[PDB]
Amino acid sequence: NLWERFCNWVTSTDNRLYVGWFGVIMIPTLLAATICFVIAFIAAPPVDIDGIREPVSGSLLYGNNIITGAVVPSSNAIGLHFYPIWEAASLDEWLYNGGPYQLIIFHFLLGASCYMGRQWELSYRLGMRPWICVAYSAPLASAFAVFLIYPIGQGSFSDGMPLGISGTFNFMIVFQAEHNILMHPFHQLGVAGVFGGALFCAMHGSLVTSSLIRETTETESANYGYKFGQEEETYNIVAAHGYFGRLIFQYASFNNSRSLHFFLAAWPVVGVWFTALGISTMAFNLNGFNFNHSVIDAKGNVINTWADIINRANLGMEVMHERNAHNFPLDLA
Amino acid sequence: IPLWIVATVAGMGVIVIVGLFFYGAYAGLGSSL
Amino acid sequence: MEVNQLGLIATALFVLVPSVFLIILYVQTESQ
Amino acid sequence: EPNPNRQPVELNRTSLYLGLLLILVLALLFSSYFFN
Amino acid sequence: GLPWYRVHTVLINDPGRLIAAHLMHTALVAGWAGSMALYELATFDPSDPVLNPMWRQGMFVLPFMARLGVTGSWSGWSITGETGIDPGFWSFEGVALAHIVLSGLLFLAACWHWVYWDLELFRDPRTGEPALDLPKMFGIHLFLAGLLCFGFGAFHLTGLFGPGMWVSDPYGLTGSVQPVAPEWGPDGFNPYNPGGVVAHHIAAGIVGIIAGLFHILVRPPQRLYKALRMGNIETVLSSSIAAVFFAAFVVAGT
Amino acid sequence: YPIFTVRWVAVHTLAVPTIFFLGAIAAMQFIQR
Amino acid sequence: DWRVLVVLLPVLLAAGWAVRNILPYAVKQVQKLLQ
Amino acid sequence: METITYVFIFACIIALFFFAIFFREPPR
Amino acid sequence: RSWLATSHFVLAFFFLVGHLWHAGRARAAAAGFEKGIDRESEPVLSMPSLD
Amino acid sequence: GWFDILDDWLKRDRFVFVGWSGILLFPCAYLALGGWLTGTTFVTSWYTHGLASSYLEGCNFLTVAVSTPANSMGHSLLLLWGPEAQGDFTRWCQLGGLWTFIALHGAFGLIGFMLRQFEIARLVGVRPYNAIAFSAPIAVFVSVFLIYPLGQSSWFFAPSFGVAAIFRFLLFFQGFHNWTLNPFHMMGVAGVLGGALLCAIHGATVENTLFQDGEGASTFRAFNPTQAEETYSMVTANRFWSQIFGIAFSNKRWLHFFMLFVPVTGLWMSAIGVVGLALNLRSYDFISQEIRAAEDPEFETFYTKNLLLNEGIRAWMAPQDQPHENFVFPEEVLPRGNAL
Amino acid sequence: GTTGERPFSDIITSVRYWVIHSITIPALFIAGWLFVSTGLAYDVFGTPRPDSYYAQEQRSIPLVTDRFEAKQQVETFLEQL
Amino acid sequence: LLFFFGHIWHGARTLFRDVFSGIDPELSPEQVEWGFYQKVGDVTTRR
Amino acid sequence: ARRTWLGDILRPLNSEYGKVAPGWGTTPLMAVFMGLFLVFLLIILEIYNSTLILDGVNVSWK
Amino acid sequence: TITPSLKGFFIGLLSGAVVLGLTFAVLIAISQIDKVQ
Ligand code: CLA
Ligand code: CLA
Ligand code: CLA
Ligand code: CLA
Ligand SMILES: CC(C)=CCC/C(C)=C/CC/C(C)=C/CC/C(C)=C/CC/C(C)=C/CC/C(C)=C/CC/C(C)=C/CC/C(C)=C/CC/C(C)=C/CC1=CC(=O)C(C)=C(C)C1=O
Ligand SMILES: CCCCCCCCCCCCCCCC(=O)OC[C@H](COP(=O)(O)OC[C@@H](O)CO)OC(=O)CCCCCCCCCCCCCCC
Ligand SMILES: CCCCCCCCCCCCCCCC(=O)OC[C@H](COP(=O)(O)OC[C@@H](O)CO)OC(=O)CCCCCCCCCCCCCCC
Ligand SMILES: CC1=C(/C=C/C(C)=C/C=C/C(C)=C/C=C/C=C(C)/C=C/C=C(C)/C=C/C2=C(C)CCCC2(C)C)C(C)(C)CCC1
Ligand SMILES: CC1=C(/C=C/C(C)=C/C=C/C(C)=C/C=C/C=C(C)/C=C/C=C(C)/C=C/C2=C(C)CCCC2(C)C)C(C)(C)CCC1
Ligand SMILES: [Cl-]
Ligand SMILES: [Cl-]
Ligand SMILES: [Fe+3]
Repeated sequence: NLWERFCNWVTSTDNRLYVGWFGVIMIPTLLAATICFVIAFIAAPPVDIDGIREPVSGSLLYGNNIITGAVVPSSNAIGLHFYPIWEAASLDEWLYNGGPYQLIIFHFLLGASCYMGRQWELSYRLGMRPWICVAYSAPLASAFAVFLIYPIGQGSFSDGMPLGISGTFNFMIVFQAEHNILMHPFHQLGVAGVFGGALFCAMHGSLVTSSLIRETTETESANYGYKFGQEEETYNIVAAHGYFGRLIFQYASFNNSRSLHFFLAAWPVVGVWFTALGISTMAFNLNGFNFNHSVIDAKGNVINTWADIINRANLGMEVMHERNAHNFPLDLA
Repeated sequence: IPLWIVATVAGMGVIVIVGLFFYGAYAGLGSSL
Repeated sequence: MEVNQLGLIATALFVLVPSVFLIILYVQTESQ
Repeated sequence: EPNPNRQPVELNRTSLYLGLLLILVLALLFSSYFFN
Repeated sequence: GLPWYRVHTVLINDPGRLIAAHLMHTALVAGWAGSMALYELATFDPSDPVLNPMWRQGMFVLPFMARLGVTGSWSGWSITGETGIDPGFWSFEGVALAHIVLSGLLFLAACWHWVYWDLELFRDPRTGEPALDLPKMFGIHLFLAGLLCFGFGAFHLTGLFGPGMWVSDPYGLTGSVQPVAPEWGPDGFNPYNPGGVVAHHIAAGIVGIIAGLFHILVRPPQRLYKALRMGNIETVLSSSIAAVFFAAFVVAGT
Repeated sequence: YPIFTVRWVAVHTLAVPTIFFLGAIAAMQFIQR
Repeated sequence: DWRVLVVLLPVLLAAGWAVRNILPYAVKQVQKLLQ
Repeated sequence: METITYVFIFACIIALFFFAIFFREPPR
Repeated sequence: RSWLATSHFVLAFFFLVGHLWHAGRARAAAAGFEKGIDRESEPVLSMPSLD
Repeated sequence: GWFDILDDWLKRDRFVFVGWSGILLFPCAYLALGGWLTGTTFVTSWYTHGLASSYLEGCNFLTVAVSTPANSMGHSLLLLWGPEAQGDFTRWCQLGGLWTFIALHGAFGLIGFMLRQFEIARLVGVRPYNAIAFSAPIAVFVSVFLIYPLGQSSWFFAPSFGVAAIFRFLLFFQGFHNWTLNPFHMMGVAGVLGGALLCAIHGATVENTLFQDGEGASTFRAFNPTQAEETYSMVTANRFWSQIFGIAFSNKRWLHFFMLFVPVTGLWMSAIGVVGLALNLRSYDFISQEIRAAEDPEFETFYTKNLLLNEGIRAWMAPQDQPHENFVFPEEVLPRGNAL
Repeated sequence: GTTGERPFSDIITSVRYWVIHSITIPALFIAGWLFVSTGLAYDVFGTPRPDSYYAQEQRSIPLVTDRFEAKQQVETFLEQL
Repeated sequence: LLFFFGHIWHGARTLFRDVFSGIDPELSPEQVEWGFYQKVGDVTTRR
Repeated sequence: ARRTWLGDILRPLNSEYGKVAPGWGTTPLMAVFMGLFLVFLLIILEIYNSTLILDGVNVSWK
Repeated sequence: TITPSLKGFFIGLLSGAVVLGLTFAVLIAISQIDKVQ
């Protein structure tokens, strides 16, 4: 059958890159988002992100370098409305209002969601256990948080994270002004997740490199002591555990490789999950702890803490973000 | 003394003392009031 | 854009010199 | 008499690719500051 | 074969070629000093030390030649502003040409030591193997260091036989190279007292000479020779780097 | 088994003040301005 | 002042009380050590 | 001219991706 | 609304993780390798090499 | 000999190894940790900063800090017996003496810990790469807590030891140094986040390429630490990532070294850039952009927006974050957009 | 293997332990309490009491201005209360 | 700052040089087993 | 290896490779010098830091 | 002469010398009693 040949090739394990059914969506959507991103980063004209007819330049050809360049998010006048090309009277209007942003982020989110599914899929075709895709769900959820979830709760794709280095920082700063995310325990767990992951990654790598079993001379790389697919382990887990158990105390060390590797997966993934959830729940304006004026003296004078110093800085971001867009005294959008 | 009893009472001591700290956060010093 | 008149040569050499270093080393490996 | 302390040098294809990537990415990051 | 980041470990048991590579490094550093000063001379504007001094013009070596006495150019100006003064050979230009010639001489030296790496001097007489007696080498070099150090404070900075060093009023209004008398009181550990700098080099130079002599005569304790691997040249690189970063921090701070 | 060891000292320099500090922090919840 | 003795009192009592419950089991440890 | 340099570097990285994937050293 | 919106997004996200977890495991249990790879019949070792 | 007798006892196999490095490590670490705990519970910041900062004053775990000494102390070591406290424990606390106490005893503790990793590595028989990797934490601590304030006017502008105090530090560095724009911090982000990534992805890969060595559905039991065979399949994990991502590890030794390299390299890069910020040698601007924007009021990028935010931070937080400056900004000088 | 101390399990299980520690843990805890309830913690560490941050008509923060007579400056602040 | 790393690195290379191409292949598990020796790593201190 | 005129002259300076004094040798003396140097460095530092203030020592440009 | 800060300097010097002395005194004593076999 001809459809069975197609299905046999879509699902082949002999392809240099695995395609698969998730890939039948992934490949076109990612290619579309990638091509449009490259073109808009170089060439897009200014975009009126805040919907106040004050366009924001973001591309290289319009006076940006790699650091200041962005694909600018679509207009605040658009809000959450869907805005493909065909909804616009002309390419010129589409570029002015932020069209490439929606095109890119929606194709990308679709493409990365299917990337996750592709990971389950090839793993199933290979006889593997299936949960690598669960780990990749932590950055995917984070991407979902800042491109889709946070716009939904706020009410405009214009509050999505710009596709750009400086645009990203403009997102972090305005976010802290509005939601106090440093004082939110879900971002703190994210910090604990990436710092801890960095630490543990550093740790595991130094401990295994430390226990490598002598197989080479000095005039060559220790790496040539491992050959792709040997059945013998290349380091000495017992020596590494002997070392690290003495560094702290023995029961604070791992003697089970599977138990240690599970810990390596779980610590950053969980912490990133929570920090995705922190962006996703601050989207609905459940904000970080507010301790402003929390400590008071017996007369009633405010006794500042460091929280009140954080507030003075938050205030200064607040009254300067979107400096022309507010006509009324409360920041409700 | 069975450890599972020691585990439960210690944690129960932990939960009580933490609950007292969260309690104070709404009353007295640092309560905003 | 009024940029540094030496940024072009700086970037070009910053790429070129270590790249050629690596390329030199790789190709003389492959001939052994 | 030849010096006995000589040794051949080696950089394999993977190290070449990792190194070219390190330099290209560093250039891509630093060129903006160079151009200022 | 050797990885790229290990190419230079072929000098580890080759003292002749290690000397050659150290000579080439010294040639390149002195080559830089002459280059940098030539470049600065080709761009520095001397016509006003009040509002456009050297430190407004991005001059980096020029203040170090001035610090130790060089103040004038073969073309007639002085960094203080005085006209009709004669620097003689040791002008800014003369300092640079000396470093260029030094670099060339070191360059030729490195070529010789590289070709003639296999000198009987580097061999151990009873085993036949390349060997460097690093504890005695340290005594010799430490003795050399105290001598030059003593010599630098006693003759150069006193003015006894040299120019002195830059000194000035507390508001940097009227500075000049001047002979400086050692300060032997406690105020010689005041960083802002030039006399302390003279005293330091005389005293430390002497201490350096004594200690160098000690390290030339007394062999190291066996227990300290094993703990510090004193037969392994890499232990010297290690403590040497440590001493260099201790120095780097101090000069950054001052 | 021995009773006092290097561990003994280590657990008591952390633990003695911990319980002491938790006591002090306990009473702080009842401070009214 | 009086506050210091108010605070140290339990700890002194606790230490003494622990000293009394552990004393026979400690002097055997030290005796075992002296060898 | 800065644009041309930024785009040139990006393009060399893409070309590198291509060679690193399809003309990698085959693990045996 | 905030309280209800935020909680149910958390519950929803974790149940999607739950779906990915138990789905893949169900698929691997049915195929017979949810406990790991048989050393004596490793599938990749019988496929040809990508290059 | 007595030295060989003391070496025998220091290197005894106990529950908590001591070693020669312990004579430095334990008292300094214990005093750093004890000093932080002491101050966050009892010690104010009313005379140094005008801040409350202890449990005893009303602060919670997120707002307690051992705060930095007032700007007027300069870089004083602030020793207890030194000239500022003159041996008065009460006044030393009130003057910020716990800050230097913690930072200095902490600095020496970190030396002791790195020596500890050396000491244990040599006794046990392994290479010392764990201590090498710990250089990055030390480099970070030295640059941020010692060098950075040594560059500035005083220990005051070092980070105060506290959760929210650290957050303020982060925000000061955005408003004043524009630290996000610095490529040395960017390289740190990429090594921290790239480390998290390598940690997560290598753990998942091993757990999802395991061989079947037991019959239990919880697969942990199927490992014995004394076993000789690899517990997961490098061949299968290679094919998977080759076909998913394009490239895959094929050398287990290079893979684990790379896990050392990346986050260690990145922390060292962020230290370098902090060293630059000690001197206010910031990546604050791009000169080309400022020249365009000054001549063209219709030019607006995300870079120029961030600078408006930095200027708002500085004017709105400086009167209380830098109280030794007696700053008084009348309302009309404060930068602010419409309405807010 | 095992290093040689008594397992913590057998210790917090043994009756002798809780004979000793049902007194000591509460003693220190009560000790800590009294350290704050007597007001000693205020004077040892110099932390102001809720009525000792300002004088009855002052909003200026008592900031240390001088490095070397600082000890005396803090005490001139406490006197104005 | 950068040279302090060089000191650590070259320091380690000096003190640990006998194993910098990899730990001993024949290293006994008893060496790293707690309590087996009264002095860590010393083989002259068995119980 | 290669004998040269300057080689033969320098010969004895590179001829005690591995020679050590027995046992602890002069180590205790090295310690006393190490201790004095440390106390000395600590004085220099505290004078620059203005933790140690001595008469006639005014740490300033003046 | 001996300024107040110079008096403090010796206060600190002796304190540290006492601390390291008591430390090494007690550590040598423990090491003599509980030797190894
Ligand atoms: C022949 C000798 C000689 C002389 C007279 C000079 C003279 C000069 N050089 Mg040149 N130079 C020389 C050789 C010489 N150089 C060589 C061989 C090289 C190559 C390495 C250089 C490289 C060089 C550079 C890179 C620079 C100069 C510069 C200078 C000028 C400033 C010097 C200065 O401030 O030094 C200050 C020197 C020191 C502070 C030395 C400190 C040494 C530390 C403390 C050693 C510690 C270890 C020691 C053993 C301690 C133990 C002993 C102790 C107990 C006694 C000056 C005109 C500067 C200039 O302006 O150029 C245009 C400059 O930047 N030179
Ligand atoms: C490993 C142990 C250790 C280390 C490294 C440190 C290190 C430090 N402590 Mg800490 N400390 C320790 C243990 C330690 N402490 C212990 C156990 C305690 C509790 C008792 C304390 C209590 C403590 C306090 C209360 C303070 C410090 C402080 C300090 C700092 C100042 C030290 C100083 O000036 O010493 C100077 C003294 C020496 C270096 C001794 C030198 C000894 C050698 C052998 C020479 C001997 C000379 C001889 C006696 C002759 C004297 C001179 C005569 C000829 C006239 C420094 C960061 C201070 C601080 O952080 O302030 C902010 C501070 O206030 N420590
Ligand atoms: C994606 C977000 C992101 C990421 C990944 C990073 C990542 C990083 N930032 Mg950046 N930063 C960000 C956003 C981010 N930043 C933003 C938006 C800002 C505002 C502009 C800042 C502002 C900022 C500042 C102000 C600083 C950083 C620094 C850092 C580095 C900190 C590394 C570290 O572990 O320090 C942690 C500290 C250490 C590892 C020191 C050693 C600590 C010892 C080992 C602890 C031992 C504790 C002991 C056992 C007892 C504890 C007990 C107690 C808990 C009870 C790292 C490269 C720092 C830096 O560059 O330093 C060089 C720094 O100072 N960032
Ligand atoms: C005086 C200082 C000094 C000296 C003589 C050495 C010498 C050596 N080091 Mg060490 N090292 C030092 C400082 C020093 N190091 C410092 C400060 C660091 C931290 C940055 C290191 C970090 C370090 C590591 C991690 C390693 C060595 C290794 C080595 C050995 C082989 C190096 C080689 O073949 O490089 C060949 C280098 C190249 C082919 C190209 C390097 C190009 C660099 C990355 C950038 C260009 C620099 C530029 C040309 C000049 C800068 C000048 C100035 C800033 C100094 C060699 C014995 C290696 C070793 O142990 O081997 C067994 C090794 O792995 N070193
Ligand atoms: C001057 C004077 C008096 C001197 C006298 C000194 C003296 C003799 C004192 C004796 C008494 C004494 C010791 C008192 C001490 C007081 C005291 C307690 C001081 C300590 C103070 C202090 C701050 C201690 C901190 C302790 C500390 C750092 C605890 C760490 C807790 C912690 C974070 C643990 C995490 C560890 C962890 C989760 C590890 C797993 C993560 C991971 C990736 C591991 C990687 C890994 C693990 C393996 O397992 C193996 C196998 C491999 C491959 C591998 O990848
Ligand atoms: C049961 C609770 C689950 C909590 C959420 C999941 C935690 C682990 C998810 C990590 C996925 C990593 C990517 C692949 C990782 C991977 O491949 O895992 C593999 C590893 C081993 O798998 P096995 O096949 O042996 O076991 C899984 C099933 O087959 C059951 O046998 O899985 C586990 O051990 C799961 C442990 C469940 C118990 C988890 C409890 C831990 C969380 C505790 C709560 C923390 C809250 C923190 C609050 C601040
Ligand atoms: C669905 C298809 C998706 C395709 C995605 C794109 C794939 C491209 C991935 C990188 C390919 C290039 C790798 C070169 C280098 C290369 O070929 O690596 C090959 C190397 C193979 O390792 P081995 O273990 O075989 O090496 C063994 C010995 O040769 C070591 O000496 O892989 C790694 O080392 C993993 C770590 C590199 C991780 C690189 C991450 C790349 C992220 C990209 C960052 C750049 C951003 C640029 C933005 C403009
Ligand atoms: C890039 C860069 C860098 C680096 C730099 C360098 C490293 C440089 C080098 C430089 C150099 C390294 C220079 C040198 C030069 C040299 C020269 C210029 C020489 C000359 C010589 C001569 C001319 C000689 C001659 C002669 C002869 C040979 C024979 C004898 C006689 C005579 C004299 C004739 C850094 C880090 C800063 C960072 C930034 C950027
Ligand atoms: C300063 C100083 C000193 C020292 C002292 C000390 C050393 C102290 C210590 C102290 C201490 C040592 C303290 C402790 C404390 C502790 C605490 C206060 C704790 C708490 C805890 C908690 C609260 C918990 C929590 C939690 C967690 C974390 C986990 C789970 C969850 C929960 C929530 C349960 C001296 C006098 C020498 C000198 C002078 C200065
Ligand atoms: Cl904005
Ligand atoms: Cl509005
Ligand atoms: Fe691993």
